[PDB]
Amino acid sequence: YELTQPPSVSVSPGQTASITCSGDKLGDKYACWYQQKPGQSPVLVIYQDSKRPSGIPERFSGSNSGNTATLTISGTQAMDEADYYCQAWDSSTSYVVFGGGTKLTVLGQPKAAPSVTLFPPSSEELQANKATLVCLISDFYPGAVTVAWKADSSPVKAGVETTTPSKQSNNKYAASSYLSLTPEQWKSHRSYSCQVTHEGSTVEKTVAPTE
Amino acid sequence: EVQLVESGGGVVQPGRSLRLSCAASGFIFSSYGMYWVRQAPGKGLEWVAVIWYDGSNKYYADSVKGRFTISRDNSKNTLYLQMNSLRAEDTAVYYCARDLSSSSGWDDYYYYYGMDVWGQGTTVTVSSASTKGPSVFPLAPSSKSTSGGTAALGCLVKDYFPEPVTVSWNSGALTSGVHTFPAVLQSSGLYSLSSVVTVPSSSLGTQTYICNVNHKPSNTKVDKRVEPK
Amino acid sequence: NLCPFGEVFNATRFASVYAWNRKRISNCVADYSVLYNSASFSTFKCYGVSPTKLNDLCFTNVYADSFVIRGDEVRQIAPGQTGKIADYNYKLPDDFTGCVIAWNSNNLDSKVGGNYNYLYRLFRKSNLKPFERDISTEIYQAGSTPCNGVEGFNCYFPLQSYGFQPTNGVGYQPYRVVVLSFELLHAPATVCGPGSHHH
Ligand SMILES: *[C@@H]1O[C@H](CO)[C@@H](O)[C@H](O)[C@H]1NC(C)=O
Repeated sequence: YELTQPPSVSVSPGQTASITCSGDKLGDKYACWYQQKPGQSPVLVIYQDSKRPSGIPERFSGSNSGNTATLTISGTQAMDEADYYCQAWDSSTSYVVFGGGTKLTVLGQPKAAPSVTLFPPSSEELQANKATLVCLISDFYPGAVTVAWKADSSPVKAGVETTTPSKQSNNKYAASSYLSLTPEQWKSHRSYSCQVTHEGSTVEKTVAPTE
Repeated sequence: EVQLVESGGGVVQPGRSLRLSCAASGFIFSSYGMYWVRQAPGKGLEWVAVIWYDGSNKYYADSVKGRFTISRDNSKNTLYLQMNSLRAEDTAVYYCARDLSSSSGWDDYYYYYGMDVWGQGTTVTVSSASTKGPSVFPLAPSSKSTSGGTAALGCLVKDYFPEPVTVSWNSGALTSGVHTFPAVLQSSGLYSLSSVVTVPSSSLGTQTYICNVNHKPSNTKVDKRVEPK
Repeated sequence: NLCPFGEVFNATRFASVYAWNRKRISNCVADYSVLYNSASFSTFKCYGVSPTKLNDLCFTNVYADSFVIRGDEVRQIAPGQTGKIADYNYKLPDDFTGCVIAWNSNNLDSKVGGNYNYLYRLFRKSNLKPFERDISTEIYQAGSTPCNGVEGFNCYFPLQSYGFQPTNGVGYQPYRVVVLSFELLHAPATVCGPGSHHH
């Protein structure tokens, strides 16, 4: 048994936002909805399909019919930006089932393109017989970004680790990607390049062993 | 105040075992079904186990069936999770949670509704040893950082197994323009991160920039000056 | 030992359907033959199981829900029915594996002048889910204007009493019901028939 949610849902402040939750004969069970802000525990915002716990704002409503439960937030506000999970406890076997979650984003800012800075391996690290390229992406208000590494327009296969976007102090987001190389393969390509994609707009930055 | 407090997490080696506690206070604990739910880093909420108000009935998720044991001491207001044969994919924050429905005690009937009370969580990292301190390398500001209004410089903190690392600049004197990133977990099992500061291009001659790195668990402290060499 | 079915079926007092009583039965040898060989049961419908081969199988738990309704409402204690009872009092799931047992209790639950202890739920804002039970006495609002004290414009108390008199029609006489649900989890099977592999 699986409960399947939309991965992401964005909404302007004040607009109505809806998150769906689909499962087999879900109408025949009760659905719960939980809110989780970053680095906080979950909180119950809807239970018994539609009931709202004590102290939960009235703009949170919920429905469940057929195979679809729906969490609705009318007049969506900045402080509602969070991950939302649905959950169902099967009347049979007492088994609990969560949804995959939904990243509700409230657009309280204007779109900002990322600022990409590519660092070649430090000479200390080279003297230590390793080499790490560091691609730092900053100031992209829409959190989502995509990273791609290349050696001379040829796409790099492995040795890449990339962070998920994180809020900086100015409420914008930043991410980092690292490419590991032996100093041989560092020195043995003309250049390396980091390609960063943000809302359909791609920017790349390049370094060379010479420069 | 209704309160759930998890404890007993930590770093533990795979195949070993570990016992988590959850302390309840401010409600009649003996009258509520209780849950264990976990969240791996950057993943969703995973149900782990559930136990009846009196401990009679226990249900587990398939991923932990046969390996974990849920139990409660109603006299001591406590919920326990015994985790045995820990695999690496068990690394997660573990929450205890209370069901909002309460049994009056009279006839073995219980219907689970939402989980209205949650603890703050306890973190369980299951990794194969290698508790080392990091190597800190400077990320010098280059000539293409120089030609904007401002320029970027940073510290790479590489290869340190204990996740907790602390990074300041100039003993905390330098605060604005600074983003320290979350760490990546390399397949090697060791963590690695970067800290960066945006800074006026023309100040690269006058103002010195040192990054201070503190890795408590290995008792490591490193200061590294970032020059534009 | 012998499973305490005696205490459930021959129970001195029974529960109102709206507050149906559940007994979990565990850790005993269940002689189901003692039930289906008491030919005093007016209804004995089993779904998904054998009649007698239950006497050979083992289960993690056996749950016995029991209550009192009127005779013509017995047909509602079955999968996918509607009606006052199945909608507002005791709903069975569609995939129900287990047994419904009912018998006439006129000589025990009726009394000359009328018995008004056995209640049922008349009004509810929505249907019960399978194996759900509701015992709230919240004032039902059918009208538009809120009620907060006792009654006003369409503000009915949600429970109603059966009036069980010995001279009621057969359809309006009290029947005692017991619903056995069987649970076979991946854990020690504690409720076993005498003809099992275990003994
Ligand atoms: C209940 O009482 C009757 C009285 O004759 C008896 O025959 C029966 O075995 C008892 N036990 C059960 C489980 O009905």
